[PDB]
Amino acid sequence: DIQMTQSPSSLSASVGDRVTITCRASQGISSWLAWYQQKPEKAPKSLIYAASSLQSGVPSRFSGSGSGTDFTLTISSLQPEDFATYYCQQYNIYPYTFGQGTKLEIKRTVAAPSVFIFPPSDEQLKSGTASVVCLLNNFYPREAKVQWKVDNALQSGNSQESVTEQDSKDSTYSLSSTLTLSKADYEKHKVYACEVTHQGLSSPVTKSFNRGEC
Amino acid sequence: EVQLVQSGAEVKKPGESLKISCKGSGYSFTTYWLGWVRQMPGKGLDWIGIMSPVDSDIRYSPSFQGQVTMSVDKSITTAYLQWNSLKASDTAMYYCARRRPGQGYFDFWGQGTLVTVSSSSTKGPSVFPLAPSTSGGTAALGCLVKDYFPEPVTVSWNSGALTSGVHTFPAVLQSSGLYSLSSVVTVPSSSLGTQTYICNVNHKPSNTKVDKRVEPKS
Repeated sequence: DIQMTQSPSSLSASVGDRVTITCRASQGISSWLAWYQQKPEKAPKSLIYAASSLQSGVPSRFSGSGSGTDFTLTISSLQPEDFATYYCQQYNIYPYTFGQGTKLEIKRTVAAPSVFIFPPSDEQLKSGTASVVCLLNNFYPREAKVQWKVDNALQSGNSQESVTEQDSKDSTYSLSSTLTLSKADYEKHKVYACEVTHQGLSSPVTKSFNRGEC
Repeated sequence: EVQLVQSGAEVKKPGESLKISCKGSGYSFTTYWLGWVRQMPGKGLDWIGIMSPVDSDIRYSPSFQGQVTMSVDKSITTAYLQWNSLKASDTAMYYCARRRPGQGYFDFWGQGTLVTVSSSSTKGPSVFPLAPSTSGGTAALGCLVKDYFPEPVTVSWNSGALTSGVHTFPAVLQSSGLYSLSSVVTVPSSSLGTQTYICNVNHKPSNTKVDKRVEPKS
């Protein structure tokens, strides 16, 4: 079967830039190439077929040149919603084949995180566990550092952390750092705090609470 | 108008058989070919094959030749993808898509059917409230969806009425082998007490449907 190799594997570009993904076939495929757009949590959308023809319904800012063995997909004026990974496909010979796709993320100005902390719920504690989650809301870039202190003592690998996909409108991230204990270990200590460091911050901001205080 | 609607996410144990469906409408079913594409978690797209609705004609890729079975039911304009014995390696998202005539690429896509093949027992989540905080500003509140298997779970706020500012984070796999995620929203502190916020958790596999009311503390 014909191997499709896209490149780069991923790239970052500011809004309003022109972006260019390339796609090369191990064998000649004429102009029988298509480009798809896949946004996170979504099914692929068809953009271009026969190398260069725009699919009925897709914005004029998408285009695709190339013939024979080398093809390229272009986005003239990059927009935030264009955050996605793009796949090319050959259909000159069975079996039809895709590339590995390339992730396009949006580059933007720095935005500081908004920090929130939630103590363990009363209900959860009855179930024998206690999870305290720290929320970093709407920040850029992605590189952020969370640190958990309990009774002022630094923590090592007692919290799992999760981050969203770039927001389709503001190219922003959010992440949740969850410190999980047993109700047992939870009762023993008093002060719970998470310290967030970020480029957008002139100095580390920390949100803290004292256990069992209404 | 052209629509490809697929059956719901499947959770199966290895050795079991599986049949997922794709219902076409808004076009002449017999005039267009239908195909399937698998996408394993985090990885790319794999062309499974393509088939005619009208007669026998089918075309599989090598990797899938004799590993799956495509078919169609012209009478209910539905197409199918089918395994005789699932393996854990089969878990992945499966899309059905329509082939544009005179070409070979896919016109329109189904929304996909998540397929999870595993021996780990299904477990329904537990849902706890993340409660917020002269006055005024921004308040954050959410819902902690703990210890469930497998993925996915679903979180809407106020039955879908509350959309913007909502963040449901990617599930995290804990050492217990169970999944945990959190869903949160930011709102004006003004609304705390006046508007009432409810998160709607739905973990299909365990028929778990929980509406949890998140109200301020004390």
